Amino acid sequence: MLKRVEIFTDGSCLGNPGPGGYGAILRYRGREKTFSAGYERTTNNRMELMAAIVALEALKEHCEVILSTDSHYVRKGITEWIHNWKKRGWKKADKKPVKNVDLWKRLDAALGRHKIKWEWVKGHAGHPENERCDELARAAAMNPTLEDTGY
Repeated sequence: MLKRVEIFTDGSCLGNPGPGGYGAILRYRGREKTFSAGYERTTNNRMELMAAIVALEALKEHCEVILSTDSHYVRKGITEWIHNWKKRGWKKADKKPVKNVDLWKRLDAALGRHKIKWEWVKGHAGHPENERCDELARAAAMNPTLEDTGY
């Protein structure tokens, strides 16, 4: 049996664009590791991606990951858009790079390192870990310390 890990994420900004943060919880054998950081200026969607990136990258080895997140953007990106972005060389109609290509590629790179099983959440209600990520993200966004160089 391969290591089984649970990851919960959430990201948000105060206004959009605006100060933002991400919150993620990694659970393995009952133990829960928390991750959070705030940026001076970014977007809601970039933070949603960042939360998943940071948590996944913390895995030092290949695992079976159960990712739980509430994000229409990430869901649409992973389940539909991404297949077309790759087919089109990550370039949009104006012949410029797809938005957030930097984070999308970083996330794809992280995803490919494990066996992922996405669980799309519709409202944090009934999902305590995700609510915790939401508060973790908001707390970081209110006390930023990083710059989103990619933004």
